[PDB]
Amino acid sequence: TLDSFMQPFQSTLWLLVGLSVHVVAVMLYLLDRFSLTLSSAMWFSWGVLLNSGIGEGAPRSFSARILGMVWAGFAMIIVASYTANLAAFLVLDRPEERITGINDPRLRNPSDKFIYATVKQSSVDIYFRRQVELSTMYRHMEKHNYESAAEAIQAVRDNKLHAFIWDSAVLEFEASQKCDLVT
Amino acid sequence: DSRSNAPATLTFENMAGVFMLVAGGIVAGIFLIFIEIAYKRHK
Amino acid sequence: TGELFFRSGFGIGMRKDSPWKQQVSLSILKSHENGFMEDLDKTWVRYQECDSRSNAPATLTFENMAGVFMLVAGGIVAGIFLIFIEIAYKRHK
Amino acid sequence: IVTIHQEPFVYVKPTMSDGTCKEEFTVNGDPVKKVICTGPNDTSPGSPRHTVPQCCYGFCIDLLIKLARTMQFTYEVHLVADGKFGTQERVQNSNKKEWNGMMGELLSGQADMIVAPLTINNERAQYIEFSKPFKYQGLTILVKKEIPRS
Amino acid sequence: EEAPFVIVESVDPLSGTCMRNTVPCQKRIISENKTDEEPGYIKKCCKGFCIDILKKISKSVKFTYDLYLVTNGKHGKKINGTWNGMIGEVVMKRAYMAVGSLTINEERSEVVDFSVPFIETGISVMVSRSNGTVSPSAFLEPFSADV
Amino acid sequence: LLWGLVFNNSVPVQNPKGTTSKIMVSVWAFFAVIFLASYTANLAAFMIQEEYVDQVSGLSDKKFQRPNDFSPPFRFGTVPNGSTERNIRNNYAEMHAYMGKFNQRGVDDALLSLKTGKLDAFIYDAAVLNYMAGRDEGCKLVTIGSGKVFASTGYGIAIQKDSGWKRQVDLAILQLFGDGEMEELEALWLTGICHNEKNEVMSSQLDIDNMAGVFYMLGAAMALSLITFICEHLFYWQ
Amino acid sequence: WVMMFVMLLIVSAVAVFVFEYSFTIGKAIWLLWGLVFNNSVPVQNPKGTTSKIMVSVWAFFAVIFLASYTANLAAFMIQ
Ligand SMILES: *[C@@H]1O[C@H](CO)[C@@H](O[C@@H]2O[C@H](CO)[C@@H](O)[C@H](O)[C@H]2NC(C)=O)[C@H](O)[C@H]1NC(C)=O
Ligand SMILES: *[C@@H]1O[C@H](CO)[C@@H](O)[C@H](O)[C@H]1NC(C)=O
Ligand SMILES: N[C@@H](CCC(=O)O)C(=O)O
Repeated sequence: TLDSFMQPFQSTLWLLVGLSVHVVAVMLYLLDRFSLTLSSAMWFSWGVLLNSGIGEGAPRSFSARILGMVWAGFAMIIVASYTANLAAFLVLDRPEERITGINDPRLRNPSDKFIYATVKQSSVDIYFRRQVELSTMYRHMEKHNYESAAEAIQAVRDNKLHAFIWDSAVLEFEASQKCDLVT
Repeated sequence: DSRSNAPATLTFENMAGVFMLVAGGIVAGIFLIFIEIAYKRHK
Repeated sequence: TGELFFRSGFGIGMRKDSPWKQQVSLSILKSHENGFMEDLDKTWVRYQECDSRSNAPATLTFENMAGVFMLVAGGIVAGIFLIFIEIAYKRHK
Repeated sequence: IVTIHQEPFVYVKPTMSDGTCKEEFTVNGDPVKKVICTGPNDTSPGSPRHTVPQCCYGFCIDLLIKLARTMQFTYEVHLVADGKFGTQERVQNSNKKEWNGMMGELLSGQADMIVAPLTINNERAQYIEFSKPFKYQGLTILVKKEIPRS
Repeated sequence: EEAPFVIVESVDPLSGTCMRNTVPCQKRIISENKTDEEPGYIKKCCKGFCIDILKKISKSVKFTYDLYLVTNGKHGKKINGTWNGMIGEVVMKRAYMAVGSLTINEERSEVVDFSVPFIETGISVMVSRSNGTVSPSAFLEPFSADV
Repeated sequence: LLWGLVFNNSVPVQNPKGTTSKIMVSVWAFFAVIFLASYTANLAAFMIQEEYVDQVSGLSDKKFQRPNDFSPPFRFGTVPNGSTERNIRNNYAEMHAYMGKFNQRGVDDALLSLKTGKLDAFIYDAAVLNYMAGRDEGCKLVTIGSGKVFASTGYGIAIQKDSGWKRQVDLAILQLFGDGEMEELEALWLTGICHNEKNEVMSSQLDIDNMAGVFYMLGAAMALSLITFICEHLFYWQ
Repeated sequence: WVMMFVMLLIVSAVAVFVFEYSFTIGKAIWLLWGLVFNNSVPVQNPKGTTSKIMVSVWAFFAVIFLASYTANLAAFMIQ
């Protein structure tokens, strides 16, 4: 969603930094006449954060010559944290799950919120209705099987089926021509 | 082609929000430059 | 490295015809519900002196990037050895 | 009582020249409870077959004191001779079989209890009585890690 | 009944019995209030983690059994000197043994006789993982004050 | 000039004269480019390999003993008529009453209340909560720390007192433990989906909670600057 | 690149228009091109309130554009 201005920093941080720039600006003005012009304080305090050369104002008093050095050091930390935080978005993503195969907990213990089936009268049916460790998976699969391999793939596209078990020679061909499925 | 990391290059509309800021500031600035021009006449 | 297998606990071995075999099992279960075996665990078994990790983000130290400090000093000493040559350059050339 | 040398459970340190065990405190200034152990010498009971008093303290030593105060009995802890936990073997190729270590010393009559991290299995449960488990753990593998190079 | 240990379901409406790899369990139902209803039970199917252990025990040591469900209370509680649930049923002898998620404790070990434990448990606290993290000095995590 | 040149040259500065000045500043400028580039890279590595922390430390925390001394009080409770309630009642009275004024009715209702913000913590058995944390729509729910019990115990079979089948049942259970059937049973029934390695959730706020150190440093710096100012003023006045 | 170059030319034209209220188009385009590739090149700044605000808003554009480029490039080298 690339919220350029709102993604790295929160809405409360953009307003706190924008208000602190005026605190240091007027402070340099008070530190000059007590030992710069109303306009010098405005650019010089903004000429270090925005990284632009505007004006020729500089603190002459020794008391203001140290506030400016910490002011300069505060802008580098924000920019360094801005780039470092933005680099965390494009490298770290949400942990996906995706069925690990036939030994997945969602298939060994089926429920009413995950549906998976195959084509009826094929050699996938014979493989499941023959072993006794696959007895609990066959009963849940028998009540959802389809008629052909062209109707079950469309069901996955319309979000009415969850998983479809078929030959790898055919399922790796639809995953290459239809960019919205994966094996 | 499929992938898992999929390094995506940012497009024009991807970062179009930053382009809007310069244009907005420039139009407000003339609407503000005229006020600034009138500021030197009245004040 | 790895997970746990053959999970069995420790016990107190006593002979079959022992009169004390009933009063010991009623004292271990009582010391697990009042917090008696967690003082014995945090005193002998749980002061973890050296922390482990996998990523281990390491902060760079002085000697870690000491090669960059050497460059400024080297240039400065060569520069005076070169500033004298530069001073003599203005006299001879 | 019979114990075995285990670092997280039973510490075995020699006595001083006086005969008692030196005092020691923890990080919070409370005294550590020790007891007078009596087992084999430093190396082994093979050539120097003699016993010398030692000092015992650890996780399984302060637990026996709590049982001795609640059940109101007296104890006399000593160390196993051969230094093994216990297994059933064959003796001189005979029809009978026997145990060794801490498991063969209790059945012989030389002991009454076993306060040690002894694993509850099926082979040992057919001859003795174990109580409720006082520590849940398992088996794992210990290896040596590598050093990274930047 | 528990979530991972004892799962209760219904019989097959086609044949009127339970599927395979399960155990037929029978719970009683009381509907009438003004009059006392004759003993009438239903037929359910029980399975899970403890049921397989019970099957293996019954295959190891030869004996027969007939499961059923508790209806008096839950796991066991002592109310005014009387135990409810599975603890109370074993105590007034209608049950012989109780299997499920019964934890060994000192108060129950004086009226019954527990067996070796087959799984470890205890007390824990579950909280929802918030979107926050811990990084108060992330700007000081780089080069220390020496450099 | 030499202080500005290493924090991104931004401040207006004047450069020296002659060959000597120019070469000294150029070598110092190369120092600045390398020092600044490795700082951003190291900081990026720390944010990518960071790690979260638990909210509480256990049942002996200040939030469980003194709930009224904070923000709107912490909400925790359990289901009565069990063993955990009997354990809490004998060890903590005020906490028992406070958690009993927040009673529940089941595990699913407790999970719903925890997901809908109606509850902050739920105390129940260890295996049940581990199973509920390892089997969830997403991985929002978690256990404090990394999985830890406070009252170690186990599940057993309740038989009548002074029976003859207890020894046989114990021997059969130990034989099943020694053969390896418990591992198969736990892999078949006690498997999980969530609870993987605790990586970063890729936080997207960096709010005032994390960025308070720079503001504290700026406050200390301006306070020290004002102190030096008043000290120099008092010294010049005398 | 061209989408920002056209806006660069637009900003240059706006600065030329503001100059009515020695600042030619060459120095303008030079400053406005240097300001986004790390200001390094010696440049001269304009005068008055209008010039200063136009350059400051353009300078904020440069900081955001440059920071997301290094971050995106780092993501490509890591994956
Ligand atoms: C815990 O046990 C108590 C029994 O003391 C249950 O309280 C009763 O709840 C039932 C169900 O509505 C009522 O019919 C009774 O009249 C209640 N009796 C009393 C004395 O309050 C309580 O519901 C149980 N709680 C849980 C969560 O199982
Ligand atoms: C408790 O004691 C007996 C039953 O155990 C009964 O007579 C008495 O009325 C009960 N009282 C209460 C308050 O439950
Ligand atoms: N296992 C408990 C019930 C569940 C719990 O309290 O966590 C009992 O039998 O009392």
